[PDB]
Amino acid sequence: GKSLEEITAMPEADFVKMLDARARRSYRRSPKLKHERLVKKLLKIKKATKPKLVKTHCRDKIILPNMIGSVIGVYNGKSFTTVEIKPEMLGHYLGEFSITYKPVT
Amino acid sequence: VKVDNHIWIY
Amino acid sequence: MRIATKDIIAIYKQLFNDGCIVCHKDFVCLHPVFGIPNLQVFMLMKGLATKKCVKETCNWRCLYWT
Amino acid sequence: GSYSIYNAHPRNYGNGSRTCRKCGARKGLIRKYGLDLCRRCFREKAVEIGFQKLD
Amino acid sequence: MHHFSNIKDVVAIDFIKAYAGKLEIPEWVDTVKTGMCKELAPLNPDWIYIRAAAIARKVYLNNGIGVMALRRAYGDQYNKHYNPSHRTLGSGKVNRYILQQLEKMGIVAKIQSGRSLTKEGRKDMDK
Amino acid sequence: ITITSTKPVRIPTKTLRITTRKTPCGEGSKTWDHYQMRIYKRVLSM
Amino acid sequence: VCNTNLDGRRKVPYALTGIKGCGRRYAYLVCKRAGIDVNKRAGIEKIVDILNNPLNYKIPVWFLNRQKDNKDGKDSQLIANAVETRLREDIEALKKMRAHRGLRHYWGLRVRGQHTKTTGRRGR
Amino acid sequence: VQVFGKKKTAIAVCLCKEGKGMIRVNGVPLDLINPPVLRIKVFEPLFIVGKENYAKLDLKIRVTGGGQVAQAYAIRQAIAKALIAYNQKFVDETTKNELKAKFLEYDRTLLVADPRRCEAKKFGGPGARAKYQKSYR
Amino acid sequence: MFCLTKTKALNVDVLKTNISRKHKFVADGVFYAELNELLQRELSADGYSGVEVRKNGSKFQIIIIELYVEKVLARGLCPVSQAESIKYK
Amino acid sequence: LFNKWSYDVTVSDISLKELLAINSKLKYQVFLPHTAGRYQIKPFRKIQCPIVERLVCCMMQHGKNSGKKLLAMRVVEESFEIIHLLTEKNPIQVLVDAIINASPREDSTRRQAVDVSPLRRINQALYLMTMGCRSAAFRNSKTLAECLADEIVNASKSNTASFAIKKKEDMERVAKSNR
RNA sequence: GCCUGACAGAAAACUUCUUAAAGGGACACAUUUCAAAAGAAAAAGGAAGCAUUCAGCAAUAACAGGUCUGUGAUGCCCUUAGACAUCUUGGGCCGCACGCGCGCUACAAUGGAGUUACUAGAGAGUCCGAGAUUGAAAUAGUUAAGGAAAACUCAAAAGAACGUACAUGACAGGGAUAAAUGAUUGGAAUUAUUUGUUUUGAACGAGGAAUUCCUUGUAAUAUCGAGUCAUUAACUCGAGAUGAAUACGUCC
Repeated sequence: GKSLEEITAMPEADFVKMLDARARRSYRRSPKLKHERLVKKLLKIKKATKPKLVKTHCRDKIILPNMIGSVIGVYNGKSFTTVEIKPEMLGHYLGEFSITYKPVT
Repeated sequence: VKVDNHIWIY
Repeated sequence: MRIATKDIIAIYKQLFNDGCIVCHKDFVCLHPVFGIPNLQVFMLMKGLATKKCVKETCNWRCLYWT
Repeated sequence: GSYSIYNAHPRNYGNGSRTCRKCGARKGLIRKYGLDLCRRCFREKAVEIGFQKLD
Repeated sequence: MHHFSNIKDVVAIDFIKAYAGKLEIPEWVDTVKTGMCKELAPLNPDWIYIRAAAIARKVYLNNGIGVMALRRAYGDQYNKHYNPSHRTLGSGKVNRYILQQLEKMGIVAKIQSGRSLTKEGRKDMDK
Repeated sequence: ITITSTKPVRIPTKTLRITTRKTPCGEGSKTWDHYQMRIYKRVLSM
Repeated sequence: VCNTNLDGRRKVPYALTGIKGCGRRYAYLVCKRAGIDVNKRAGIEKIVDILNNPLNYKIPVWFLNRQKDNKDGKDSQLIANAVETRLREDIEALKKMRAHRGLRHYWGLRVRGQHTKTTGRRGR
Repeated sequence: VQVFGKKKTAIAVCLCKEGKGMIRVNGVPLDLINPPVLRIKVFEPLFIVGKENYAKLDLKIRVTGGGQVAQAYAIRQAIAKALIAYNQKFVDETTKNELKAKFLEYDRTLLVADPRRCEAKKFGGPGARAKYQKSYR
Repeated sequence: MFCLTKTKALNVDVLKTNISRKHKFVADGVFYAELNELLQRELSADGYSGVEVRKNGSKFQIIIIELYVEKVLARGLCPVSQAESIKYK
Repeated sequence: LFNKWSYDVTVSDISLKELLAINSKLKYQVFLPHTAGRYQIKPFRKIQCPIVERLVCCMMQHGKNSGKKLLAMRVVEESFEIIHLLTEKNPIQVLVDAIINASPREDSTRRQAVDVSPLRRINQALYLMTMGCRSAAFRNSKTLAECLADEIVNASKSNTASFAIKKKEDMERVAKSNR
């Protein structure tokens, strides 16, 4: 919607006000302990450092500016697909960027 | 003859 | 197995006092009376049947000892 | 620990929660009238329960 | 023969049309269809006044009635997909607006069991 | 005084209908045994 | 009328459906707001602006094609030949991030995740 | 004297008494029936024996089942039966006998209910007799 | 510590204070089957040959809370006891 | 038939006079083509049905219109007024003579040319003139009422433009070579 | 008490319709014809005359038919602490170059779309079925008596009536495909659970060889309840709504 420089510093609580209906409803419910244990690692690795690759099965996480530039591995069925978060692939679900099957042959 | 809502026959 | 130290005496008392202890085959819930999972109750005393202390009649997904 | 993670998944909705009273089969539960008796088992005890084959 | 004692001695459709400035027009008279099954808005601009008279008649015959007992009355069938058609409740805001507007006119009331007619309301339609 | 049994104001009976597949598996033709049992209610007032 | 040619035989509410952004329910609203009789046959400058500038012409935001538009702006602005171009930039956006919904669009499969084993039998 | 007309499920309970030739069904005149194509059908007993027989009779008929056509066939039954019962309880039986002969000569169903009723759906088919298609190959 | 919070009750549905009339006979009928198959594996050497669950208004009378035993005079005519004898032999 | 048409009509050929219920008894002059009798429980019980009643029920085919008597009778009731307009005679009379003229007299069996029973003459006559109205009112501006009306008046006297007459002489001509 | 016999709030009795117990009621007897007889056929009466109709049980003997993936029913084999036992996270049985079966919806004017009055039967309800009040465009969000139920909830659509509308036009029949955005159920909706609003507007013009079901409230047409269920029917089990034709026949 608005400019990136005006969207990455404003708190993400007000960011989800204009997000998707599913994305603004999942945020309404209490944060998952597994989701909260991710954001602790995502900011921890960023400050130490191209950010280091982290691995997780939390393909349910809504993309938020707190992981705006991290490197996240996502378990499809057998391995962790490395994705580098970009502003253009926002609150769409974190699992949509990892196929779980061979498409067709 | 008759004029109902289905036909107009005259 | 490694059941609570004090509870082993507690579970034995009910059998001694009454002569019949009833446990369910559902191993995910808790014993309504003892407040402990049904797994421990059957786990400890399934070796009692080897020592011929009780019998091993099972009926309708319930385990019986006498 | 050894059993700290054991059976940690909450099963409250129910397909693997509700079981047959005697058979224990996880499919075809007749929850009507609160029997909680899955088929292939209610048929055996329907006469005992009070159900009879009429028309 | 034919004798008149109440409004059950005339046809329903012609009486409703004959019964159609207190009923002020709301802001959603044009951008609203009379339900959820329907795919087109009402055609005639006077559709409220036909609906307003009809809702009054329903209260007349059925003393204890509610809004949700009017949503089912003015319902239709869901024939928008390949699934077989099933009934579905009509829109609520359009239906309850007339009843609230009829409350101020003194025709209907708010009894403990829904809505009912008043002294002047019964007299007004009979004339 | 109200009495109900599986075998005076005579309340209409509420038959309890339950239908099941005869087979214990999927094989064979589809045959259903229509199981039922009524409930009779009587009311005594004095 | 909005860089489009319409048939002059049908009624006005049912002749405006030829516009790629105006359909059946939308057409009936703009005929009421513009104060033109619905029963009149199609066979004018007041219509081409309410289609493209409907916010100030007594229209609700839930009666809009493009709600919560990106790249600034909150109006529909889709009742034109803008329908195809606006649709395209959404499709190509998903491919750039390699999102799964975009991946299926690239292969031309069933986007909304349906059983394609049996139905959808276009032999290729 | 109270009579009844019967159909599949529709029931037309009447109340025959002296009146002014007025007939109301559930509070509305018989001339204002909902399916107007059956306006003549419910009036068949009136013209069969003449309206002078019904000139001094009042009827209060309630319908509590069936459909739009099941009720219409019950209305004609309760009308014809009511005249028979009134001519039996009070008027001489000779006068009723000639009236019943004309009624039964035209339509037997006017004075007796149809025994036909819906059947019961059975397993392995959509209706009472029809079954599901068989796929040999 | 076990991460188990579910608890399955050791109760019978007939004991409910208020219950639907449709459910009462069904719940009682199910209790008949469970009790009958309870002593099935217990009175195998005894030949239970039947159970009766008559009630005296407030107390449940169990015939083979308390227990009653009646020795059937027609031992031969009972198939349940006879089937045990065939199984024994 | 609807307090408009009388039943003072005759039948041309005696071959159908005893098999058509027109005015023989008092049960056939019926106020509506809506009678809920049991005309198919014993053989030759359908002859006791009124002629227009049988004609009405034949307009209830092709699936989507099954079991809709009220919709079917409306087509007939508003058609017998059209037949009177185009013939100034009794619409019942027009139907009666149309049945006789459109009735086939010889068919073939798998071929051997065989005659047709008088009831099958009536049964096939109705099945013919309704098919023409059903097909000619499909995807057409013209309504079914006139479509049924024009077929009966055309098939009435001698016209070969009607579907019924074409088929009536189609089988006879085929049976003319199947002697 | 209100109104031009209707309606509203307390009452006092009756059982034809309602419910449900018992008995009665048809046995083809009564006539005619046909076959010394078992019996067959018509018409009248009868609420009911094909065993009156539809259903449940349903013998002797057999399949080397399906289920040991229903069980604390089990034989024998096999794995048995790095496991084929058990549990946790994620993925799948939903994947498409195609072929087959059971079905749903359409190819319309006997129709679609817009307004109105309507008419059922049979189920189900303990935190469960949810009346009433409101804000709203709908999905749905806030407060909520009654009901363990002939008590309260649980309510019809096919069809009809109303208009100078639609008029043979892949059109306003058809609603697949998608693009937007809003919530419901769930620890969790992405490979959309379900669903609302606007837009997108495809094949399908009555279907080749073959093949399935059906004889009376039957076929067919459209709908409702329940099973499954935290949420999801185009499936199954049932119920009523309207009510065709053709036969009372033969082994092709």
